Amino acid sequence: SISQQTVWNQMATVRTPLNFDSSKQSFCQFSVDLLGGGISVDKTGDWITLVQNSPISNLLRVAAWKKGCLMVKVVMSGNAAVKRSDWASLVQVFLTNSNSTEHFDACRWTKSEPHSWELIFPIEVCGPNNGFEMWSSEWANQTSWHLSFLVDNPKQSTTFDVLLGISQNFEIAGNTLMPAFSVPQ
Amino acid sequence: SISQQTVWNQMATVRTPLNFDSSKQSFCQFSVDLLGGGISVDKTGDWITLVQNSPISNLLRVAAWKKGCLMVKVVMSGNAAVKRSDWASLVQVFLTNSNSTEHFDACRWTKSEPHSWELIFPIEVCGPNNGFEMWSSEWANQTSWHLSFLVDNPKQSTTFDVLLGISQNFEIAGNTLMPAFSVPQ
Amino acid sequence: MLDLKISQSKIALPKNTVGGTILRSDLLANFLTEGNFRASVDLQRTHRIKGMIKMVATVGIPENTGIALACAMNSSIRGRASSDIYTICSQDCELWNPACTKAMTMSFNPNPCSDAWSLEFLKRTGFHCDIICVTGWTATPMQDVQVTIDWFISSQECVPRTYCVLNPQNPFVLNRWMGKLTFPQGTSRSVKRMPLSIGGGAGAKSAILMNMPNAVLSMWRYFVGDLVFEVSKMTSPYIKCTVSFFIAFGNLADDTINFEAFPHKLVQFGEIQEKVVLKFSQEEFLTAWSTQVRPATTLLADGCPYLYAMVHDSSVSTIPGDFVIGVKLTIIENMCAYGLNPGISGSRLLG
Amino acid sequence: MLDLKISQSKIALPKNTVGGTILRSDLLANFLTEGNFRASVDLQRTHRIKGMIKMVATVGIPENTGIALACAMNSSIRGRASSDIYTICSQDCELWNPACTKAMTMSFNPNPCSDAWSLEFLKRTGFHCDIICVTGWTATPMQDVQVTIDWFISSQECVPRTYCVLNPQNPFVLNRWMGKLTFPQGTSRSVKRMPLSIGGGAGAKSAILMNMPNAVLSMWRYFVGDLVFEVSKMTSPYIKCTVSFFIAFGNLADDTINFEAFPHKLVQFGEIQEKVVLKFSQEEFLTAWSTQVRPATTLLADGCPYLYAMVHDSSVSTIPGDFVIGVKLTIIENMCAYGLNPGISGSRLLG
Amino acid sequence: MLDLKISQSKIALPKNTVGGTILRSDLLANFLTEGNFRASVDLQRTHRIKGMIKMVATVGIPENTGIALACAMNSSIRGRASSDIYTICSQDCELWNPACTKAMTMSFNPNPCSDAWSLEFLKRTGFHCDIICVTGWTATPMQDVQVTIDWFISSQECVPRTYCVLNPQNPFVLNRWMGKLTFPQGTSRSVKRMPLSIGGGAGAKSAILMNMPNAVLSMWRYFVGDLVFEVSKMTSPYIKCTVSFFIAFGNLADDTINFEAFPHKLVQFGEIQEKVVLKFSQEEFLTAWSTQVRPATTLLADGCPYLYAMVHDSSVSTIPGDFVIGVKLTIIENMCAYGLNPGISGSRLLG
Repeated sequence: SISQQTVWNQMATVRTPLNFDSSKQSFCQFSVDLLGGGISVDKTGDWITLVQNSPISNLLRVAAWKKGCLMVKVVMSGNAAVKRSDWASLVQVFLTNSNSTEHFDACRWTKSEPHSWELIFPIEVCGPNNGFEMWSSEWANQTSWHLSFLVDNPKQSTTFDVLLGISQNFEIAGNTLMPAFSVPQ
Repeated sequence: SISQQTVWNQMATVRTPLNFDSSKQSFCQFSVDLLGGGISVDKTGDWITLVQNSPISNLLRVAAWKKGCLMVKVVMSGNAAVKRSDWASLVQVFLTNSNSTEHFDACRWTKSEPHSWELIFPIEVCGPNNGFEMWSSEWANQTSWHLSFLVDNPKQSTTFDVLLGISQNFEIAGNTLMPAFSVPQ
Repeated sequence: MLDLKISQSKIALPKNTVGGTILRSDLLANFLTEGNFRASVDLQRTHRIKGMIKMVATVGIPENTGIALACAMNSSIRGRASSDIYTICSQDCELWNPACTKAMTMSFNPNPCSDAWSLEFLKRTGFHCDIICVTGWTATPMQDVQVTIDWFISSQECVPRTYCVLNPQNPFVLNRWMGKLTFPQGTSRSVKRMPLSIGGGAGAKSAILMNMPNAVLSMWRYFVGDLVFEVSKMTSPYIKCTVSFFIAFGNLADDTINFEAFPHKLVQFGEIQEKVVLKFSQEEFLTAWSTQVRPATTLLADGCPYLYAMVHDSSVSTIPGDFVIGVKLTIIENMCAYGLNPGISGSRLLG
Repeated sequence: MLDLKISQSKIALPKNTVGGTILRSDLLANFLTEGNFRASVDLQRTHRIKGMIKMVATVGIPENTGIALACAMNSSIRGRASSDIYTICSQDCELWNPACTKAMTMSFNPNPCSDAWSLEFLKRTGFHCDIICVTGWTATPMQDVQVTIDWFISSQECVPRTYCVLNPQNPFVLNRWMGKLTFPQGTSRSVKRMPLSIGGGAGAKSAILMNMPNAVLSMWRYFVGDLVFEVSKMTSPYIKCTVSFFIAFGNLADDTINFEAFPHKLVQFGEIQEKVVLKFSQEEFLTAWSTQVRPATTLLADGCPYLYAMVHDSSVSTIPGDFVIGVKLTIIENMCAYGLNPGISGSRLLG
Repeated sequence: MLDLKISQSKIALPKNTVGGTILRSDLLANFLTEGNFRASVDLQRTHRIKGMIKMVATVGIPENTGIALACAMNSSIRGRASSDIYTICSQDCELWNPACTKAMTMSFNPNPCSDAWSLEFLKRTGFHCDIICVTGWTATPMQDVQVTIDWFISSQECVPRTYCVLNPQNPFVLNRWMGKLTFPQGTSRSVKRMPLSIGGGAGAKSAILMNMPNAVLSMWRYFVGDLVFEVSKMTSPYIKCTVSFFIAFGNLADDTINFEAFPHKLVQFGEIQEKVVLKFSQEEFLTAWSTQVRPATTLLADGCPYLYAMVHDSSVSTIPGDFVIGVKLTIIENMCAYGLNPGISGSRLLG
């Protein structure tokens, strides 16, 4: 077994739109497709999003059949300029296998600590093939795992980092042909 | 097995620059090379840094090949004069094997508790030799473990103490010739 | 066979094909659905099939020309996926030179997770097939050429091939393309250096190419093993050249006289011979080395080993063209890896 | 041998060398690369070597003079590292007096983590070698001297030597320099007191010198064991002196008459004899003692034992010079340690 | 091998080389001294070596071209010695065509008088090595070529080869070049006649060429034996021709219809085949014949037998060039000689 302590992999960094307009609406929304490797955002402003080409981020996007556990860690780094007494923001997190609203939530959290918080939880991939699941395959009407955020007051809860940790039992099979991954610079 | 409860060793104490100028920039940065034993700082002001010549601090700097676990504890002692209601500071912590930006993070945290906080986590040294790793050796393009801090509002989150705890399985081999370690006074 | 024949595809090979050229890229299900042969409606009216898919490709060309074709199978595809030999060859892919091999065979299991497949499964899953020209014609034919592929359901049962990321099997099947090496005609040494810090994928322009088995190796921090390389002659059998292979570090000068004082392997191909399998055991490596080195790293500062390739005597022929060979690291035996890799951004470009 | 010879270095020893003088300090790889001998290109074209490195140093000087040389091997070096006998002698180091020993040998494993090394490994790792004069000439030679070192790849396999910090092995290899003791000619007792609270390194000016094995012992709070000391004659065989060794506490007066009522060892060297190994068993210690005592602690308030050394009869000669001996605690057998040490700042200076 | 490798030479072969061209002619000691390989300082620091010298030459060229190279070893050399294939090939010499043979090997004993050699012996004795092109390119390559020679000390012991002039051994090693035969493309018979009165050396212009074994045979007056000939294809494998060999007298006309009513041998080479060994036993000769005939002697007045060679069918190809073969009388078995030879002045020119 290969292993090392405290070594996770960066997957995404989502920065709230800088030009968010409180006047039109109070919150904003984004969603990270954990297994597919994509980030979806609001038309609420100009989001700054990034999927790091870390080893796990690369592996997941290219692994056709997946199976097993993964560890998820979300770190929210907010606006340090707000005095603690003025904190008036909260973010709701949802775990769903699909982005369709016809699907109920696998889990749900609401975090409101001032300036920063952290959220760690495991996800497990179970599919029809041999316990193996292919990302959103039309085949057995397969699915994925999406982590969605509803950020109430994007100016305080400004930044989100998503890290993934691979488990001792994660197992994959087959290769998905993908176009080249862009390297910033 | 030699062992005793609650006996860690002091490794470093980093005090934020007293003459930090909020006007130029809001945060400041420093980095501690856990295995190499060095502290790096900003040109943001006059930092007061110190590596204690504790038994573990001495051992690490002089041990050529290392392997095994170490326990890390970071204690932030801040500015007690700030009323809790006015706390508006946070510090981001990063664990990386190198200082180069081309390297992704092994882990990441963001702490914002008023006045003081504590962070404890383990690190593990795995190298190519026989599981043994030499500090930043050009040999198998070896590396180290660096703990980096981005301190937003250095006037509130003012002090940082780093303690290391040796594990029952930590093992070393060979000696690295070093120049004398300075003893304050 | 005849009765288990399910389809037949005819791939066009223009006399001016160049290399990097995609002859045909489609859904495997579509190649398996051309023509009405004995087992055709069976392929379509059967819910589970345990035999592997077998294909037989034929086309012969004279010895005074050459061309390298590759036929690659991949579980799925997303978007405008890369068709580079590196990206497409990690699952089930055979590379051949019709000047040496006039009929090529390949059997594979379309469902690596288990032991059976379906035609529906192939369609809804997106199983892909790319037939590309890796190296163009050494000398162009008189007319346009055509490759005929016969498809069969084999009697050979399907066997799974899965990867446990933090628990590699032995041997570890990597199938990583190391590059396409060209040795121009002349008395030049043409020293080639392929780095063994193969983690992080293949470099592209401000991008990286990636395939699954290479992605799992990138998960580990350090590694060693007996490396097995498969060397293929991708040019006409008329361009002769003796290539010398050995392990060494990046910092040696091209003109190092006693390069061959190191343990090495001399390779000369016979007219009709096209493949050679080199195997470098762990006795060549003192310790494990980095899985990834940062791309900007110089030959002088690289502390990881390299697979060197150079001309032992000279590259000679009576027709024009460079001597070209393709190198593929197929498997790693008795591998040994250490630690988990946080990752380094980007990677160097292959040959 | 001849065939396994890889190099030969010639170290210069000026007739006016003094002690603390560095004869040569370089990368081991550079000493191993001087001259073209039988196994030289093998050393350079071989990826793994299992035999230990063996060296043979020769130089003879007459009995009416003396000088102590030390040849030390260390895994790596950072910066302007200390070259003091204490810092450099913990890994693999041999100390010799050419007046007694005209040819010295030493074999070592450059890679304590495993059982093989490489010349590349030696270069990229920074394996270091220091040849220093620990004590200068008792009487200066007529002309300048030179020491020739022949290097070989031994047939003796390499064996690892690793330290599990919280689980010492038995014996524990310490190799700590206790000091250089000088007994001036005359009828003086010249009482010497070397403290056994050896943790924390060696004192320097507003600094501490440190080596790995001494650093691991400093990790523990209390310890005991059978202590083995290696005493070396670093002066000419013409300066005679009987030294008396025993264990006692710091608070005894120099003139204590019955010092020798305690269990002690009398040491007299023969002309050509230069080393003596003393062994003080645990029967000499009632309990474990502090690994570190705060430096400012007085002889009167020290509750830890001391290794005493004094002149039994007198230091006499017909040529000028003090009788000088070097003491090194090589190993600790059946050691026993208690608790973890938070640490005390600084340490006392050695002899 | 690797460890017993002592040197490596790279010989240049220009695309326009012609034949009779000396690629390199030097002291063997100089070829054995190029580059620093495993056994190099051993070669230089060892007083006696019993293993034979082994060389491995490599270079491959396509089948639609050809060239004949010869690598020859001789004990010594005086003055501006002849480099003709005849003079240089009597001791230890191998002739090869890279179009058929892509790697050639040869082992020899530099000291025929005994069983050991020295590098000093090679230098002070003048042991010589000539690498010459015997026949130029059938078709010129695209670029310049290069032949790489690896030199080794073999594990095969050296064995002497001496000649007792008035007491020949059986077999008698002659190694006499009989000529280079060319058969131009067409339906011509191109009858060739090589005389068997081989004494007196090879003719030159108002001179004679001579080598040792041919000189000892010239000492005898009459001789017979089973003659063994080694026939080599010195042209491209694309020029086909069936050659017919037989023994007959000089006075037969080229158009003698039933030449093949005599016992003969038909030779056809396969693409990659380059050598054929013909053996004519004593049943072909009624009695011994003159060792030397006076040069001016006509075909009609020659009473000694001849080795005839003629085209059986035709010399044909699609590329230009004559079919060329080289004939060498290697050994004579069960030889029988009579009387001592006073000598005749001069000799006829070979092919």
